Amino acid sequence: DFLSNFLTDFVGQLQSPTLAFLIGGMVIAALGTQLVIPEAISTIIVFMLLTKIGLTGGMAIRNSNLTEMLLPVAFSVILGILIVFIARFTLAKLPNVRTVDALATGGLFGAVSGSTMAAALTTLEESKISYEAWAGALYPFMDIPALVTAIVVANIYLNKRKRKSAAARVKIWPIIEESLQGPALSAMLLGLALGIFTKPESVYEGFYDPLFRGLLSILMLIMGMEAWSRIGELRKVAQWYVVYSLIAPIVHGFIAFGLGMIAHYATGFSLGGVVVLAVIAASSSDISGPPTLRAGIPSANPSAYIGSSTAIGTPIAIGVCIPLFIGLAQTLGAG
Amino acid sequence: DFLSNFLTDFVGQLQSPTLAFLIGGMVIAALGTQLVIPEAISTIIVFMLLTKIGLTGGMAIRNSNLTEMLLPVAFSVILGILIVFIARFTLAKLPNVRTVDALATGGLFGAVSGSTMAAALTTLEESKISYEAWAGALYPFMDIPALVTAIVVANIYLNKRKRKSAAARVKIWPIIEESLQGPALSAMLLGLALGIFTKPESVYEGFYDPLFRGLLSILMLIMGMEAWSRIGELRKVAQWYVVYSLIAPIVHGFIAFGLGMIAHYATGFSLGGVVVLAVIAASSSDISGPPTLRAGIPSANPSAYIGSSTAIGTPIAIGVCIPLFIGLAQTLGAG
Amino acid sequence: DFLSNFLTDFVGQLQSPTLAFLIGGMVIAALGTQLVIPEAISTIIVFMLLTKIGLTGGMAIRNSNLTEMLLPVAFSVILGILIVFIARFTLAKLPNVRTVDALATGGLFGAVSGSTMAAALTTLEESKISYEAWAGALYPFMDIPALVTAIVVANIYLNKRKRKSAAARVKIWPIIEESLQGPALSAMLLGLALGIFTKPESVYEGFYDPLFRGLLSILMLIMGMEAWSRIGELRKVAQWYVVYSLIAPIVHGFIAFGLGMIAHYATGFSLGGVVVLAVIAASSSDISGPPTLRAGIPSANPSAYIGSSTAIGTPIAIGVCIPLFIGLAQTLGAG
Amino acid sequence: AKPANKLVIVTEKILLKKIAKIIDESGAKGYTVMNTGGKGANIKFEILTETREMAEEIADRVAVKYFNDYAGIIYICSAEVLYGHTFCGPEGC
Amino acid sequence: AKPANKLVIVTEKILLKKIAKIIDESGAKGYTVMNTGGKGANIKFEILTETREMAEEIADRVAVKYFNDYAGIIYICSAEVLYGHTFCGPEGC
Amino acid sequence: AKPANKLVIVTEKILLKKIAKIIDESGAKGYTVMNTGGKGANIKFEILTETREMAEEIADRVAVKYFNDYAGIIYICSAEVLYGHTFCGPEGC
Ligand code: NA
Ligand code: NA
Ligand code: NA
Repeated sequence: DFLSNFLTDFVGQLQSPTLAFLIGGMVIAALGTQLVIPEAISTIIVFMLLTKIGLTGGMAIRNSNLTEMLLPVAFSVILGILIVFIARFTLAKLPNVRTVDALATGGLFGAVSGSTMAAALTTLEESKISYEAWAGALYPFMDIPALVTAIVVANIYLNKRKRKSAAARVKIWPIIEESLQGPALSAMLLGLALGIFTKPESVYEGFYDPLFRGLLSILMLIMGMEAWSRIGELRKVAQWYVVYSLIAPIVHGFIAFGLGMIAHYATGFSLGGVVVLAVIAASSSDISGPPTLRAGIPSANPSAYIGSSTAIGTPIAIGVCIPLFIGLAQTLGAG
Repeated sequence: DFLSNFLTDFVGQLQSPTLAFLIGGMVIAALGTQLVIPEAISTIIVFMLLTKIGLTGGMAIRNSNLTEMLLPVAFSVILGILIVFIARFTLAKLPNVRTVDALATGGLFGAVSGSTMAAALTTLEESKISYEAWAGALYPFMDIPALVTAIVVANIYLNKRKRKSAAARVKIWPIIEESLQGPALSAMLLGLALGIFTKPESVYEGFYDPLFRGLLSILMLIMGMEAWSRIGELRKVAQWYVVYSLIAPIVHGFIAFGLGMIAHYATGFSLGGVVVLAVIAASSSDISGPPTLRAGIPSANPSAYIGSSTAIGTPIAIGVCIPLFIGLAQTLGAG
Repeated sequence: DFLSNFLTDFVGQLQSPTLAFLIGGMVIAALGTQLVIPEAISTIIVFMLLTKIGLTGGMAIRNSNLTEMLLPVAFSVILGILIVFIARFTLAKLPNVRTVDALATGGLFGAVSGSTMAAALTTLEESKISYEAWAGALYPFMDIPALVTAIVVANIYLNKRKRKSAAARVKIWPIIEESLQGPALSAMLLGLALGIFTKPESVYEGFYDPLFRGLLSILMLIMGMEAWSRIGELRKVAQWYVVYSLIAPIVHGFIAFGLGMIAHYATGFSLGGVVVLAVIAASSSDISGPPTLRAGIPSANPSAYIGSSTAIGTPIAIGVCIPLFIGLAQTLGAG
Repeated sequence: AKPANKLVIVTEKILLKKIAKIIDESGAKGYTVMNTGGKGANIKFEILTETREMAEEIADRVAVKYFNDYAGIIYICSAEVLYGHTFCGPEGC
Repeated sequence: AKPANKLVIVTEKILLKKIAKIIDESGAKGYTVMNTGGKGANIKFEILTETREMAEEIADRVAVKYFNDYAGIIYICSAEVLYGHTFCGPEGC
Repeated sequence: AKPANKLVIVTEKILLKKIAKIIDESGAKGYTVMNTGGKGANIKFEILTETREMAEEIADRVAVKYFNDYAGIIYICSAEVLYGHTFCGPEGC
């Protein structure tokens, strides 16, 4: 990407409400406010953000070729599975990093964050760049393999520390069906189904769309607050986790942008559309994943993966990855 | 009504956000989402929906004759009392249907559902049909006799099973004053009093009106979710309750439309206005009634009346009665 | 002020949503509704109201001289300290009025109520009168000295009842730093910092501004409900408290308006701007203060100060002080 | 450090005020209501009583008036109060 | 006025349904879940058991299946049931 | 299956962090805070202590520092711990 861009975009986007509200809640939390956005208000912000994202996902699916979406969906899946394996051959193998810890931290970094995706969509709009309106609906095709792969490559490493310790079965369907029932992803699945079959244009332009950026600023405040709380969790686990939490989201994005960029060539996929894939990739599960991984990989230490994903994974894919991969797609615009 | 209408209106209205959100929450619930609209968010949706409905109720009362409203209010009352008696001579008298059960199920079907009424008002607007703006304020004149009649004809059947079992007093004012203090009905009573005496035009057109259909879509999702949960409650009581829950709301509406239609003749009451009476009639208490009936008719089994009213009463007055009684008023429009 | 004004303004403003919602919640509460605005909904209304108030505070600070604001800030402080001392030489000294009680009741009447301030700003807008857009940011310069002075003149009277009872140290920084971390004041501090440094114009005009008067009407309902509950608290303490709760907010305002009016002369401070100072002054802490005073003055009886400030302090600065000090600034407009 | 009874009434949400008023009349010092839920949504009173005759008398009233049509289980623990002005020594204890 | 055991399981939020189902199978009458939090956010079951073998057997299952990787403490009180139809005399008691 | 004390502190909402810190210092293992309310809104600590001298010492500190101006009752039950790693046998028990 252009340095003259990623700098412009960054100091620009750092002054936008979306990012200004992330680092904003990061510093009132750092000054120890007794401020608390109620738990009830942050689950309805997620519902709004995700029905809205899903209503247009579904409304623009009822025109699209379902050939145009073919390649981005398969790349959407292959990243989710790959990212877990990268955490397996490049962090699990370091000292004081229990593999079953890194495999869960890879399953959160493979999994998606809607609030980071949402922060990236209202940036692309805000910056007059356009993207497939079904690009949002890539999100679940990554959120679920990544979680699954982490759970299944975990409950394999432990079935290999079993068969080795003696010489001297994981149900996948239920977890990708549990993943599909999560509130966030269900909010999407409902908005998607509504805009394919019903005609929710009325309530979208009068409710779900007007409030998207306003409730996102709150959610972005929330997510930079809950990003600071989890920082104490990182001292308790290794310090390799801090290096991964920093550089993994800039690596995971490029691998996506590279793959993404196989369709400013192959099937026409937009430069906005690959920015959405790259930013989906870099994001770190935050809310949905940590329960799904507490459950399928229980020996995993939630300081390792909940502290990596929420304290550094999210503030970097919002603060640094959005203005970097908007800036890369933007340099691909010579003359 | 015209078959060519009730079909058109139905497949049309089934694609509107209001109904699309009811059957929408019916199927994500049927797929077992872990999705939950917080309890705090659904009581403020009720407050908004009902202050809004009450602000115009009260704002158009400060012009109206209080003669025009005379006949619809007295029919609004007579249906609430009658419906209870119909449940008494036509369901209480069937096998495996304890009378004190049916009398409570009649008091919920006589009582009103605001969210069904609200779903019917934003349909009439949406379908360019007009209704008295004080038509909303009929709602409490039915919600309270019906509840009262159920409580008082119940605590009579049991005073007759007392005086019979020996041979071989109900305070009404407190219950219609408790009914008046319920949150929903109070929300209305406040919006009504505001628009008669104060001048809340400012905040209505900038807040209570813009969000009415948007918060109603959520409430309609909620109400089709809580409609599926209560379905297990029906297997536990008789199976006559399922036949009543289906056909009673189509009968209760016609008796209202017929009465309603005594004032496209007598006092000028609109075709929109009798659609509001018919839909008020068909609706099934859901939230307000079940506490008022748990209390005055305690020997009543809450599977019989809470499962009848919420699982089938509401999904039918929204799904089938609104497009049927919009379609009847619409056929009364020949040429 | 003109009697022909304060009467006009009053019966006018008593018909505005802001005040109509205060006395509105005062009478549904007086009729004993079972209505409850959830605790989660009233803390997010405070957040919205106070980020909004702070976003323009901060957005108009990035033009202003920081000389224009000099005199109103120092008067903003001197009132907060003075008001406490007035409660000390004029209520603490009466019978059956424990001094440590009055000093806490003075620290709530010195402290600010945002919801009263907010009710006064959307009145000045509504009544086509203009005020410095950083006038909101005077609020914390009073809320904190007053609370501190009450705590420090309290823990002095008790160190004088110690040194007297024998013959026969208060950490200030932590309390003005605790005060700064309160949710409400932090909500402001964040909105202020956002509009000085970042550019939150986008989300302000599309979210925080549209909902300000609509969420304020709810908060004004809330505040007239919680104003009636606390009335039983007044019978339990002296009856001098009722005289103070009535006349203190009309006295505290004039002393501010008089001081305020030293800058329709000295530094140009607007007639709208001194109405904001007078109304900030008259307001009575309500939410923020009572915890800060439960903690630093624990021997204080919360019936004396929480019942004075919330039951009569707030309904008078909204109902009577806003239309009286809008009317005074308005008479200063001869010809 | 005097002894007392912990009477627990975990019953239906509706009854809250109707049971809160039966307790208030018994001569009980105070009580603690929680929100709870369960199978067999809910409510839970914890009432500390000086006499056991009072903990029973309270449990007797709530079960005579409400327990033939509303659900709920009243069990008694047996605790031991260390502090509380309106109960143990008004001071120290 | 029969005696019983108050088995308390205060453990992690995740387990709610997985422990709620272990209790449902034990032959336990009912239970009461609370929301709680703490250090050492949380959950708390209160289960009343007729036998002590049941209160243990429930505590044994939750600790065999979940307590090597999820936190939580199972303690037993010893209470005394005055009323409840599905437990003490179905009537009176 | 070792025995312990259930120290209960049900007091004012304000104190939450000030009492949570008195417990943290006592040498207590952990605690459980609930939200509650009542007459005589509230808070409730449940603290399990090995010694009774600790359950008292905690109850002594909260009542020396806070109970002359804030309300609240500290009562002790006497329970019996079946499981919990940081308390009963670290394993089994
Ligand atoms: Na990802
Ligand atoms: Na009805
Ligand atoms: Na003040």
